[PDB]
Amino acid sequence: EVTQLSNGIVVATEHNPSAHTASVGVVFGSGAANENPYNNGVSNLWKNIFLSKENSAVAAKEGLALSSNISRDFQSYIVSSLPGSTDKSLDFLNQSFIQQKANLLSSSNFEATKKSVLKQVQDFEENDHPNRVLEHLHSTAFQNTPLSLPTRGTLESLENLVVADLESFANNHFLNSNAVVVGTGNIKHEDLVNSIESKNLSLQTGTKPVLKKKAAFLGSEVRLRDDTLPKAWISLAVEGEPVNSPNYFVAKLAAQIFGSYNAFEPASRLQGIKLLDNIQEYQLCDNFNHFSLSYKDSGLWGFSTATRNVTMIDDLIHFTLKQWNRLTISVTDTEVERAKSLLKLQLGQLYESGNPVNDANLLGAEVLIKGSKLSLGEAFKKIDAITVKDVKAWAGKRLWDQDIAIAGTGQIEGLLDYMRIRSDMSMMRW
Amino acid sequence: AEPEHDERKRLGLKTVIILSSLYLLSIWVKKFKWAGIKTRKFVFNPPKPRK
Repeated sequence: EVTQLSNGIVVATEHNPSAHTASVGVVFGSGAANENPYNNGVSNLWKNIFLSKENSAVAAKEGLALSSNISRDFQSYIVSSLPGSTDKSLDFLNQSFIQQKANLLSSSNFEATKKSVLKQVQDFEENDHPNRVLEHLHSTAFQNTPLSLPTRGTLESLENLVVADLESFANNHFLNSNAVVVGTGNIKHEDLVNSIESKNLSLQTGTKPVLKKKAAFLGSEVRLRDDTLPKAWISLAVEGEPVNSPNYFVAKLAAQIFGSYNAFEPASRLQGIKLLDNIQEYQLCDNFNHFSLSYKDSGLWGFSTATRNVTMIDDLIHFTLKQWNRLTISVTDTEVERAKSLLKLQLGQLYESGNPVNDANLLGAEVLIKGSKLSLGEAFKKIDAITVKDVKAWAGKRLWDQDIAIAGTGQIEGLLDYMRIRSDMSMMRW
Repeated sequence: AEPEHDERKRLGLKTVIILSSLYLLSIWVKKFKWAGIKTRKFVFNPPKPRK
């Protein structure tokens, strides 16, 4: 059961007696979308300061494990431990992250962390193609709007930061009205609330800055061509649904219909996905996957693919977009029936895995928007209630003759112009 | 010498008006479809000579 109390800070807890671990954490409603192009990467630097050697050493001496996660809409700082020592994690979180920040922002520590983060971002930008392609897709989809800033930070901006930027961001965003205290695993809600009440655990006053511009989607493309690479990596997307939309689960199911494909695994060549019937003959791709990502203001629905067949890219894109076209007009009931159970198993593993850190992140990110956490059972009935008419109604609105965003790198010379791709979003025979 | 004189000059008015607005409509459609290449912007950053 999920129990949430608004006394003090918003305290959420999900109790699981079977687990042998307990996680206690703080989730902030600010993310990479709350920063600007001149201090971009301040959140990643804060994360790596919390994860620095001295802080991690003092934590691990007591027997605790530290996790930090940076995203568009939230920042997560989690302390995981054994069930008997769940009170010690609160003490470490109070003493280190909240009460005092002078020790963590010393000159030498800041310089070392800055040099390590610069090295990491430099390695990412050159030797991680499928993920940086998705980052550029975000950066070109939401350009000149908060949601397009990369979460790690750019190489040029990360140099200009000083400790003053970090402390300014901490003053502006680490607030009581922006925070949720989350408890996961083998702990009780009453015990957690009592433990918080015994201490003060006050973060700050409130009134975080309000953004003047809301995120917007622009049809656009960016091409980063490099002929010294062996493949071509391509990510393509349209505007999707945000969190708290009525069509959220319909979006995830429509994504699940096409699924993912790996050419080298024997089993995934026999899937009921009809798209493979066009792909398999000439080995058009090595792998693809479909995504329905949702944020607070907007979302992305699309796919990502990698291939060595540098002379047949347009055929791959054409067949994929013709499979997308089929959703509006001629989706069949068996497709939806398979999609329901595939999605239920897909959602089942996500929310019911052994690791409590994923549960903590999900619960903290959920209560910061909805105000409450949807149960597993009520999720299934909405999934089971989906019909063919709903899928057709959603697809006729979100992907029929709509603008797209594209991002590719590698031997993308075979990738045709924008308009030729944009015309594939309709059939013209219907 | 020209018993088709009057009909030729009135079929011409129909053909010129139709073709002159087709000619103008084609310029808008040409520019609409060429709009993504007319304002396309290139940047150049020299790669490192390490490789």
